Amino acid sequence: AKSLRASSHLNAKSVKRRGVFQKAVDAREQRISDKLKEDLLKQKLEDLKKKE
Amino acid sequence: FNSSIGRTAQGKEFGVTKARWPAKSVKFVQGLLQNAAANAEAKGLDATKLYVSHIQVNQAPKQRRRTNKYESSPSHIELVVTEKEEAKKVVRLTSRQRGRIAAQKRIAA
Amino acid sequence: HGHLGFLPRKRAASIRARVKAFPKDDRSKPVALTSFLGYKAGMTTIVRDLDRPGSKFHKREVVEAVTVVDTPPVVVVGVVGYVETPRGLRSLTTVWAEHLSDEVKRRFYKNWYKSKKKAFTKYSAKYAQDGAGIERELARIKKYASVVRVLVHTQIRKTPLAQKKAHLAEIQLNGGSISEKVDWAREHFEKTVAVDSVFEQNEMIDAIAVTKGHGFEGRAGQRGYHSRTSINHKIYRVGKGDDEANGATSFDRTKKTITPMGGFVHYGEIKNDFIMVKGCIPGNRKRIVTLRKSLYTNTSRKALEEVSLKWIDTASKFGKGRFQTPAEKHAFMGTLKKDL
RNA sequence: GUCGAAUUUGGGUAUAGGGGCGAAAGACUAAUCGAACCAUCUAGUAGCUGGUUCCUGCCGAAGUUUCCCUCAGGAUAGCAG
RNA sequence: AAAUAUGUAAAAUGAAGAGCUUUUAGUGGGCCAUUUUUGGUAAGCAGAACUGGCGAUGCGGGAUGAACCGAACGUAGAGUUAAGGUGCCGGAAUACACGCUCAUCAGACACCACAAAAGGUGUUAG
RNA sequence: GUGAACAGCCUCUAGUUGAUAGAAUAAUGUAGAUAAGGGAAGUCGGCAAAAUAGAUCCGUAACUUCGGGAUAAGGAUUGGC
RNA sequence: GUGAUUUCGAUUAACGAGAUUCCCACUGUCCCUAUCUACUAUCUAGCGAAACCACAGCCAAGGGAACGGGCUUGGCAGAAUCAGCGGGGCCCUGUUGAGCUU
RNA sequence: GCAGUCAAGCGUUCAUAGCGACAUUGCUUUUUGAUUGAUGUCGGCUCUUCCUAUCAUACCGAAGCAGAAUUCGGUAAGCGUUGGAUUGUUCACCCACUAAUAGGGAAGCUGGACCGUCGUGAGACAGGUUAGUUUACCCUACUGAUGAAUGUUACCGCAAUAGUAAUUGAACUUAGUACGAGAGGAACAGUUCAUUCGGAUAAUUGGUUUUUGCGGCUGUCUGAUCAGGCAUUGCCGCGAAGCUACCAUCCGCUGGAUUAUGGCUGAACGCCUCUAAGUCAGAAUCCAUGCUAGAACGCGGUGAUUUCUUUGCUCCACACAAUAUAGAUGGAUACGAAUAAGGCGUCCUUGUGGCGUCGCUGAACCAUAGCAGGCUAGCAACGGUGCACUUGGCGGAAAGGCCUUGGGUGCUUGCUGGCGAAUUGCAAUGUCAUUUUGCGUGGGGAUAAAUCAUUUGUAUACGACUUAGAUGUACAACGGGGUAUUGUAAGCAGUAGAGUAGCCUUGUUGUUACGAUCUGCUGAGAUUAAGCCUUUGUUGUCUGAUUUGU
Repeated sequence: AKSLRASSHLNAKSVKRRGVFQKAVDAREQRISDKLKEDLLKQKLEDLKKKE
Repeated sequence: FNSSIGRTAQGKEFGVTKARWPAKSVKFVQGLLQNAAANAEAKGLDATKLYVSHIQVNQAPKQRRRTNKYESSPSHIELVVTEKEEAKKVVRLTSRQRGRIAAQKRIAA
Repeated sequence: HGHLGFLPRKRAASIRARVKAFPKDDRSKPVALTSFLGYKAGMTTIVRDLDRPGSKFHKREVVEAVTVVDTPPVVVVGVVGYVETPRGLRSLTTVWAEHLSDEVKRRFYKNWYKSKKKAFTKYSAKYAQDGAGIERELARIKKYASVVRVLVHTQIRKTPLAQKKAHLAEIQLNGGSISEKVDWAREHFEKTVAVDSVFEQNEMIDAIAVTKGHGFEGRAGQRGYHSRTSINHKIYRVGKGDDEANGATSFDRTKKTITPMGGFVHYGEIKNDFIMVKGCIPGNRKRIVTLRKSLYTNTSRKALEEVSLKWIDTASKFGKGRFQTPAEKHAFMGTLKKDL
């Protein structure tokens, strides 16, 4: 059987990873960043409520 | 005399890991301390300045029983408590050394 | 016998297991935390409606064990810069937030109740007139640091734990330039970061924790209480604390939270955000656990498939629990003697 | 295993070492019975094991011919005085 | 007919102790090597005779050591050397000179020994 | 008292409460137990454990020196009122 | 001297802390372990031995002759300790017969 | 192997004085493809490590290798390499199972000899002597656990080094395709499972019960009921929590450099050549990534650092002591790269440029005169240099140093003068450096912790670990509510109950006493953290001891 370190299956994994998997990763990270910005804005709005 | 005895957190005070609580030894030593304090009182020493200046334990003649040797290890103990109390060297210079000292003195004030 | 890579079988130096590798950074991406802190709060069972082409269980429903990790948002209280040297990474500067809660100030004491609680009182004096010293240290980090990590602490007072001392850790910041990382940290000083701004559902994460201790076992020696890093645990649900119907799915309309009847055993109810992770993770209930992002871009269809949960088991774990809610229990039993 | 006897058991009595006793086992005969224990002759017999007590100076080997039919053992030559 | 290799009898070199007669002690195994010789094995080798080494013997050297190379020993000082060495360990030339070699585990030795009969489009000189 | 019973178990009269103590409860050890599915696949070797077990009624083979084998084997039953 | 008895040297019921091969039943013997109880194991107070003991006590290679803990060359090497465990400590000589010959 | 056959060559040169590499009759032997296992003192299991002379898995080379399957070979030890029978334990061998069931090195229980006798074409004696010494509480190895010292104490880190892990089979699709008269029949890319091994885990299922939690049973005892004691866990059913199981569940990766081999360019050698210089790919290999430990004499970042313990602690200055120095005695004086090449200067049409010049040693360069360096008078120049300050930058690899601004203050040997030195007696280091630790002065600064003891159980043999505790959304003990376990409490009542007896208003629900059991009150009652959850209640507590300083 092909090993975990098998070069052919490693090349196949690399070419697969370069595509749809990485696209999913990038979209996920963008959404996570957007909701992190939303979280910061929410806390800053609570601080603004305190000031007001 | 601490081979294969237990470890205890109460050793940390003295930096050791092996300490015990020998009751019989403590009782004898504190009887001797009480006797020495009474002796100091009779001598008229100031009990607040007293510290244990000497203490010494050595081995007494062994006493046997049988039930193989089966002996005890008796002790002689002595101790002394003492009051704390607050608190020409000629030089042989050579002639050259004396001359150098004199030259220094003349060069200075 | 045994895997020789897990030698020596000695106790972990700390109860909080160390993260020894963060994901490789990509500067073009936005600033994100690589890791999060939580407390293990028991396990339960779910029914998943599986969509996995090729499998014999495609379009069929399976029952899975899951772990629930109680994750109230972490508080950002500091930043540390690292410079690379011919001898490795070296920390150059630590900058702290102006105010720190007693929750984190307890971490710096062995005997809190007896102390004058002077920790960071002289540090707070640096935020006095201009913040010039704080700004100089942040400028030093921006100029020389090649790696930036944020100091965060857990809000352990939000948990059911008897411990009042919060856990403090470094979390690597990935994405953005060094200056953008430092700006993000400075903006988030004394602010909370929520678990859903770090992770999201269907994502594969890694669990780092110290395992269950077993004392001396028969060569003989210490068994358990080792640091372990288990990888590829799928997130089945990122729940919200302020959300009723935490345990309700689209298929199960019963309005109920994630907490089982009678509470988790040896751990209270879940009143915060939580992570439901497929399978088991190292550690036992109440242990502090570190959740890390995947180190590599996973090439599995398992990392891609969406999770559709049908049902979450909220029966009592304190016996052979038969009822999901006390209302159901009452509706089954009927009217008891003390009801009249 | 045997458990009413070819049984178990107390006390008294008999049998003593070139022996006794023994449904006979070189079994047992007062903590080694191919033959008890105690004292004496007896400090019994040496092939042999182990040990063998101060200093310095000077001289200094052999580790082998021969005959006793040969092997132990002995004698004479050789070396050192 | 120069003599490898022993005897007899008479010039060289050396020698202060020699001969005889009485006496006294310890000793009574061998191992290793050279040389010659006779008989042998696939190969080792075996039987003799001689002469050395060791035994009773320290010291320098061969990193180390029963049989290898130097040299035998009162206590010291100075000088010079043996065998062996002189990048560093480590005292002493990373001296001088002419050549050869590049090894995908060179070589720095027992060798006028065994693998050794050869194979090579490595290199040098004939 | 139970019970066939000087068994085992509990009690009355009488006697004793002696054995160095205290604190913890990891592995191991010793003693005593339980266990899904399988059922000797274990081992030189079913070693050890397990299973059986009292009493009443029925029923009982080969072989036999006619006395036995025999509680052969194999079934049913057992409380309280 | 043989050892019941009978029958035809064989055979024999009953019995055996005697020997051997299987069967049912049974099972932690095992697949394959897991758990519970008690005393220990552990620490403390008191009491308190012994075996053994040239000195010591980390490894690798070398040190011709059972051979290395000590020598040579390297690896190394950091107070003081607790526990588990056991890896080490054919020809020659006589007699006698038996073949050949003047 | 025997005899040969000639000889490639050799033999003191010598062909059959003599040798002799490499190559060629006959063998168990008869032809047409008939019938023709050893091992007894070794062997089992477990289990570690190593070799490669590789059985399988990976990658290649060749072969009528069409495809499929196979054969032979090359690199390769990363990873594995069965369950049972067998007419003596064993291996041969059989049944099967598997990808395969390779061969070896190192390597704790266990299933004798001699002496002596009558005799000898010839047996016996059972006479006599002699030996059978390796079956943990110490040292050390290994595996875990503490720990003094580096001012104290606390938190967050780095990473030298050491170890290292994954494995094999199948299925879908590619496909009934390529290939083939047919019979048959692949693979890459894309998917999905399982095997062996490893690390965890306890939601669920199963096992386990001193939870003696609930219930039941026997015998005895407490007068009976109630409630209990004893039977060495009395026995039985269920049983949470905990522990735990291939008897349960989850997880176990990706980059460089290479081997064999296939090549590119290309000499040697005017052809040619994958090799010589150079260079492209390529194995389960190597090193990394990742994972575990973290040097207790490796390192970093950060927090707080004691008030009278009779001014304790700390940073500056002078003022004296003590300390001990792997070894001051003018200066560690900064490009980078190449070496079949460079440095410096200059110029242009600005570069792989033109011209000039340098090396051939640091033998240099800078410093360098003065009581171990005194006190004074001028000249020339406005330079050189030190000290205490100040301006503006720069340096994070271990920056801790480099450069610059301004004023003040000294010196100046760039030049000319004037005084002093003696006596250390003809040499004696003849004392001039810098580490640390104390004591005294005057100049400032800051006002903590840790440990024991108590407490928790995410920990635990002991240590160690982890929580909590001076007035609070504090902690504790009770109580309350949930959540679970068991299985319907005690008491009372009934016209339910095989019947038996007593009465008499001899029945067609006449009557009374006893009566195992049944029914209702009653999913009741009991237990429920000891390592379950929660709490507007009640009551209480909030403290002793020790030590640590640059």
